[PDB]
Amino acid sequence: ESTPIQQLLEHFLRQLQRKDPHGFFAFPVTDAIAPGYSMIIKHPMDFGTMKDKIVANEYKSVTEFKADFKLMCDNAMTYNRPDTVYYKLAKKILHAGFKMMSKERLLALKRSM
Ligand SMILES: CC(=O)c1cc(-c2cc(C(=O)NC3CC3)ccc2C)c2ncccn12
Repeated sequence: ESTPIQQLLEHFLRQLQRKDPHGFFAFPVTDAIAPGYSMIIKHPMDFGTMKDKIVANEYKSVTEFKADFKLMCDNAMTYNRPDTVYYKLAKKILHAGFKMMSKERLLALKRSM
């Protein structure tokens, strides 16, 4: 049993995860691999958490999903230095997400529904 919003959100999530083939954004960051992480990042987010929220139907809208996506990227851009693979990849993901879930993109989608 799934719903149209769940299917749409699963599509966006799958498209974004394709940009992170190594799964750096797939699971929560621990302090053991990222020293100090929990002291600097107060609201952690990752793709796996987002997938669980989709499954539990916790997102009422694409706006709420976008907010978690944005948090995940902002966290990575705040914690990691600009030279790192994690920072760079966060910028890539974020740009892809802005393109995919922009207001004009969502308008065109609404037109077709
Ligand atoms: C998003 C973020 O800030 C982040 C993600 C990771 C991460 C890395 C690996 C890994 O396999 N790394 C080896 C290739 C070098 C696995 C799982 C995670 C969560 C990470 N590690 C250190 C500092 C920041 N991060």
